Amino acid sequence: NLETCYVDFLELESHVINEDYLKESVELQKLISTLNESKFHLNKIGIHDFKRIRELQISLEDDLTVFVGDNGFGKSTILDAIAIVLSWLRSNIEKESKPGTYIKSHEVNNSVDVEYASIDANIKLKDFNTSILITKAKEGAYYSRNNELLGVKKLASIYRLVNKYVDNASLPLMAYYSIARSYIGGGVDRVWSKFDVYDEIEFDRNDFTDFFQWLVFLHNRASQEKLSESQTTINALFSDIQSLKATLTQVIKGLELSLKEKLNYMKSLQSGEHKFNNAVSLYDSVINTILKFLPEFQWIKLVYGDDDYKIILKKGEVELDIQQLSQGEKTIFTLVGDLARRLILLNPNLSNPLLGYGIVLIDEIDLHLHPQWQQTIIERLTSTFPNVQFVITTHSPQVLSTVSSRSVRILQEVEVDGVNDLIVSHP
Amino acid sequence: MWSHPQFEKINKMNLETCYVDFLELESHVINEDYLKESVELQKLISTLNESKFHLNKIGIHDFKRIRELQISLEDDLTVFVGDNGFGKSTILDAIAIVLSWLRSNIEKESKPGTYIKSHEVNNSVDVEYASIDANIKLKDFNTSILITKAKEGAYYSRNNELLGVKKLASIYRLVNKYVDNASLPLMAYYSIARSYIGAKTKTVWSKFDVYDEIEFDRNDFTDFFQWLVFLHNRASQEKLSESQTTINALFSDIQSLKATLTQLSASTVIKGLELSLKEKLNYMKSLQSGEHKFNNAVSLYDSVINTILKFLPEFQWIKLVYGDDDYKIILKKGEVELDIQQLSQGEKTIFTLVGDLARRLILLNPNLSNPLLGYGIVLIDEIDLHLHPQWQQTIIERLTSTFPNVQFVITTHSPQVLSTVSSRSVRILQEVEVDGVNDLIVSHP
Amino acid sequence: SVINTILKFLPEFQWIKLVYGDDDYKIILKKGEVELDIQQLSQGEKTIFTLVGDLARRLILLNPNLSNPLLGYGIVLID
Amino acid sequence: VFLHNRASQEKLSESQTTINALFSDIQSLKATLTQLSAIDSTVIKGLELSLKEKLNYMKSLQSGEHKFNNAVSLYD
Ligand SMILES: Nc1ncnc2c1ncn2[C@@H]1O[C@H](COP(=O)(O)OP(=O)(O)OP(=O)(O)O)[C@@H](O)[C@H]1O
Ligand SMILES: Nc1ncnc2c1ncn2[C@@H]1O[C@H](COP(=O)(O)OP(=O)(O)OP(=O)(O)O)[C@@H](O)[C@H]1O
Repeated sequence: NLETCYVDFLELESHVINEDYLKESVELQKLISTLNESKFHLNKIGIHDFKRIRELQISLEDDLTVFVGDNGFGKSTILDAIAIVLSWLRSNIEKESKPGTYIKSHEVNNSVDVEYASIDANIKLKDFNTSILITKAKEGAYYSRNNELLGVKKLASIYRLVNKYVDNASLPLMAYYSIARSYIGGGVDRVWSKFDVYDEIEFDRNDFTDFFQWLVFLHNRASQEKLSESQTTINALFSDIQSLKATLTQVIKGLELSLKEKLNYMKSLQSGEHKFNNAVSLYDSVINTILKFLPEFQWIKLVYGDDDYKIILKKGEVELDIQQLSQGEKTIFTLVGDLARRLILLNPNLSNPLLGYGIVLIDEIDLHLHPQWQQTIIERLTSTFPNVQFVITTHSPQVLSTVSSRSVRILQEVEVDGVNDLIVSHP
Repeated sequence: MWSHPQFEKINKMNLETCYVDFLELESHVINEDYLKESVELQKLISTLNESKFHLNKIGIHDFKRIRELQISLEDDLTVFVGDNGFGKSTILDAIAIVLSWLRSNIEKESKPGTYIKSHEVNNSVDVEYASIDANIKLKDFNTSILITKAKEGAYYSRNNELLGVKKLASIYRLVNKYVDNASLPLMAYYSIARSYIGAKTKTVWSKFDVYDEIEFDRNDFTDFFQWLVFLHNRASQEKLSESQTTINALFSDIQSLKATLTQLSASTVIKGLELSLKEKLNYMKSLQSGEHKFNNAVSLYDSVINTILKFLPEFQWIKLVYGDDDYKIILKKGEVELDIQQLSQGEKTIFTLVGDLARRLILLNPNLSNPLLGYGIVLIDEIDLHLHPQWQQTIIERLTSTFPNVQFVITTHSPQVLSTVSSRSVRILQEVEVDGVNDLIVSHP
Repeated sequence: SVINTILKFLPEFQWIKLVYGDDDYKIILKKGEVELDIQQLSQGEKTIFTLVGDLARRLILLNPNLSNPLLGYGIVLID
Repeated sequence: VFLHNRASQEKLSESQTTINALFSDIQSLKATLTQLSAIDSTVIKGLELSLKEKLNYMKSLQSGEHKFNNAVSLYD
């Protein structure tokens, strides 16, 4: 009983003092164990008078659900509705009563019979359950019923309290890869990471530059920490900060920020972990993860020259930069790099960081891929990220031909009582 | 691009000889009426009109991945098939590069075009430069062009050969000078950046606005909207005025004829009324719209609308409705009216592609009765973007049927389209290691 | 009503109309036996044009019942 | 504003000691720039601009001995 354990722990800590004993309290350890055992899951969702859809109840499996359908059959509507539902939970977790995304005026059905739009959802964590309803009526109409957010604020409170007690607490990933994952840049060829700053970022993705910066930082940490060649790094950083202070005594905001950065660098001794999951292990895991999806290439490196860093790939007998790749490997490299970036970043305690929990939504999985790549992408993604839940869409038969019978949902349009309505089915 | 004393040589009827003869003749006569009525101008115009634009062959050396390779293109349709990383795009950018210099030299002579970027040359140790060559055949007239760039760090120079393009462009400008509504060729390129699609109140439209850039991106969609409403209001102006008078009088005669059907069918007054109706109908048929096909207005607007509706069989009609402060395009799918922002990605892609092609063709050929029969070349990359297999099987034959005098170059990715293409217009790319060096080859089926 | 008001203010013209040509569109004014464009007018004529246009627009919109809307009441201040 | 402030110096009857103080401040700024050059591009550019301004002020002070320009006359 997660709810009972949470209530008991809150009651015990509320009428107690000496936060040190609160940390030593077995209730917090039990809560942490219960949270770790629990796995993120979205069991079902109901849609009412949203866009083309007029009435629908959908249930999703534990691992992977794929919607196959023709053009104009509401495939993207399902993803947009799920994104809307997840937005409120994300906002509540990140900040106190943070407003989320609403339902736009044109989202409601165009028929004159409908007066309001509503979305209902349910989330299950092992044994605990919760639900949420979001509504938005039409223009110029009474009975403006409101939305219910008590359940999501309940869920959120547990996570924020757990992260407050333990600074190493993990969090669930929620991300959404839309059609926008493609641009002229294609997610490539568009000051400091500040160590780790947990990102409750928007589910969509627009900028990959962070990836580059973050990587550069991981490489510098890898060289300095595991390969030594730094001596008394903390003392040297403190001396650099002292010289900065002397220069300041002898643009002011920039100098102060640089001094704070020097102090943060000098805090490396304060951090002092050098654990089994060191920087070089993370670097090798990232590189081998990317190379798993690109069998043709041989090795990837980061070359420093002309006071700048660049990425070098080897194909056959010719070395290529990053600008010279095609769109096919640009898409795969960007998507995989961002997904593993978030996994490695939001779970700083696991021995193998690619084992967290989350939910990922992908639209049009088969963009810029030849059939040979289309026959094996889904198995690679499923095997690589085991404890994640995927929701993807596709219309290419080559994608569907290698999918199990229990994971495929087919959309159909059928006219009942003179009105065409969308239905779903299993083979 | 200059004059000569017309060296006799041997008798021939080449387009170049007519061009030189006209240049020699115009250097003597001063009156413009004689020049505008001379038989040499008529010969030059007829020869230029009956000739058909057609790119012949292309060769690539040391450019991007391709090391050395030559292709020959059919005059109506060609398709390249391959996997990722096989240089499908490289050919298209090579053709766009060579066509840019011809585009530039028509606006104003001695104007530069597009060069080779410094990161396109091959990365191998033994390379020194890269080059591209091409050839354009106007029935019996042949031109060629070479573009090249030396690798950075070398100390040996290379130039470009630009005699052919300058000479060909001068013919087009000379014909455009002495003819009111001369046509021009059509060149376009639909890159993979059509995804980005999603004022000062311009009042003047001309055929030289479509020559600003060869590629399609961003503001062309905006201008298409401005152009469309301009067409619609012109139809309204023609719908009013004297066209109403003949509409009303004929309707009155129809009513009178209907009355003759009634009243138990009732010379004299009947003969006079019938004669007046016959005279009015004869007068209206005599006008024949005044300009007939030339008047356009309604016919052009409906031709554009029906052309767009040809690719979307599930829709009924498209309308332009004036809101209180803005204009709106309204569709109707099934039994529900739709807006342009509420369409799926596939229908948006087809809408933009067909609308842009129709706008370009109509703008470039004003004199033709049916503007959809112009010449030119069109390049398309990955035709199967956001399209289900049902639409994949029929897009090609509809594109070829709607525009029958336009050369097409298309690159594809899936076997669904390959099931509906003739064997004479398929080129298949491959990778083969020969003499210890990996290289790309093209094989006919 | 607005067009007739402007025509009444300036009797040296004959008619004003908007013409959609084959490749453009423009406003045409006829005076005597000459056709002129709206953009050939000087600064003074444009100032008078917009002043009378706004005054007529307000007077028409304020008296929707009178047979001749140019017989309203009010006060106008010009600097 | 600038024209007025310069005339105030003439009213203040600033001697060569002001020039010496400005030169000392310029030397200190140069020393700080040299120290910062070792182990902030915008800061370096700002320091270079300030040093250039100080050098221009020193040249203006030198030109002041050559009958100056009578900034009070320009103001009037
Ligand atoms: N308010 C509305 N009322 C009625 N029909 C609507 C409304 N909004 C959208 N539609 C219809 O929904 C259809 C599908 O739109 P939608 O954006 O859901 O595409 P989709 O099929 O999910 O997308 P994709 O092809 O990317 O999978 C459109 O053809 C449109 O006619
Ligand atoms: N300078 C270069 N030297 C060697 N190879 C290069 C160079 N520049 C690009 N390439 C090669 O070009 C290949 C991609 O070429 P290209 O984009 O034409 O192919 P494509 O995948 O068929 O095209 P698209 O997906 O854009 O339609 C890369 O795999 C890379 O090896």
